[PDB]
Amino acid sequence: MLEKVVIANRGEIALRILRACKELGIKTVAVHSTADRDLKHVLLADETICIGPAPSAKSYLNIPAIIAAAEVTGADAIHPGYGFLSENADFAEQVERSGFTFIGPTADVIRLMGDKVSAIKAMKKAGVPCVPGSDGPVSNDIAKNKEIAKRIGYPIIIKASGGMRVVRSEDALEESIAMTKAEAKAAFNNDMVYMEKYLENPRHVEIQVLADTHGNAVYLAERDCSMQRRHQKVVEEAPAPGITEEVRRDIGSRCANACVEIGYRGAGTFEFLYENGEFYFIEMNTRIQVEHPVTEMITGVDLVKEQLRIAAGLPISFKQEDIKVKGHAMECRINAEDPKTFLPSPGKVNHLHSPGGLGVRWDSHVYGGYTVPPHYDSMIAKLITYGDTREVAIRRMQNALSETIIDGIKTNIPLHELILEDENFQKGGTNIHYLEKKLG
Ligand SMILES: Nc1ncc2cc(-c3c(Cl)cccc3-c3cccnc3)c(N3C[C@@H]4[C@@H](N)[C@@H]4C3)nc2n1
Repeated sequence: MLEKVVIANRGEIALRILRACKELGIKTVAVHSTADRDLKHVLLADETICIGPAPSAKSYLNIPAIIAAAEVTGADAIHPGYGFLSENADFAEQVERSGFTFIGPTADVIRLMGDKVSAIKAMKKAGVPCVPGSDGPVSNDIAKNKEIAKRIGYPIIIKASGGMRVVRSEDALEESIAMTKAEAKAAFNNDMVYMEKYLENPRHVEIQVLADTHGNAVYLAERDCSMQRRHQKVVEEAPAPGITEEVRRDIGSRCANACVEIGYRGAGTFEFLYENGEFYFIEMNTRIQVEHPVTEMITGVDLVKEQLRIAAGLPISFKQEDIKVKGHAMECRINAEDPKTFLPSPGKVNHLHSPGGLGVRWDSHVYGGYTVPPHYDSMIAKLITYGDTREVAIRRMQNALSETIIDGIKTNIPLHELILEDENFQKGGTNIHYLEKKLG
């Protein structure tokens, strides 16, 4: 099985992985930048290796330096966490070919679900409901485009398969496609674009799944990620309000079927749009996500532990029927940023006071005297609460945040406090545009 794992990430996720590894007696190699010598997970690691200077491009995206670090320590596997190289098939390919286990799916399954039209193909095939759309790439024959666009009706949206554009009227279609195409070739190398029916007030609802090398696959309810700001999630909860065991079972089961159809491997998320009682699949994340803890709180599954087990060729430690959703969980992403302008706020944390008590979980690499660096994201902590009901999780989050002291830098804690007392948020079922409007 796995005796030594390279942690090819940083911050809170590298510590989350270290904690999992230590619990299983798996030896940890922490690959780190110059600027990340002082990370909690790095100081707690069994072996450490500087893989290059502060910029992520010459460190955490340094495919050769990480593989090299695996070769030298005689590592068995590599955990890419989230972001960086986690969705990079070329990296996954270079890992498997160099004789190590990539903790996550196989290269050909990453490429497949990385391309959104071919991903959408798979989900239609598995009986999984998708957005009314082009059902494939759209051609430059614009007569044929108007036809599909007028079938689904306006507004429509044009997305890249591997930077999207809302079209409100037929008058602005022809140009609006050729634009989106030309941006992609110059940017993402791939001129391929597809149409969907643009949903104006959807909720963002994600199903968590696990698939193993034994042919088992499970769904672990959903998360509502609707409370976001310009493509950055701010609060997450599980389960998603309004969604029943009946609907959870159905679309949950269909995501589990799909995992097997495509020979999916490890932890993964099916993202959905949710409007007017109906689910519409949009894309799939082939990795562990930031907001995994809220799912852990309501299922008592250790998603990173199962990632390690699955990667070692073990079956998932439990069966679909052993999972029951109990209570409700909230995660506030605590960022070192100005709570109104969202300008990063790096520098020394002088005093940290973590909250605690019943139903309060604190996932953070930050400690008193830790300097939040400029070179990466602004996330410093994930504050997660559990309650028997949505009300208690919210009230518990409120008390937890007013207990949280972070001196020396600004945080978005005042933002979280605003959201948690918002009457619409308390009511629940706020769509994906709510936070932007409220900040007006
Ligand atoms: N057909 C259709 N209709 C509505 C959509 C809304 C979003 C979206 C989401 Cl899910 C969250 C936050 C913002 C948006 C979004 C993106 C572009 C324009 N308007 C809203 C959206 N997104 C697709 C992809 C998510 N990871 C990011 C944003 N796709 C949509 N597709």
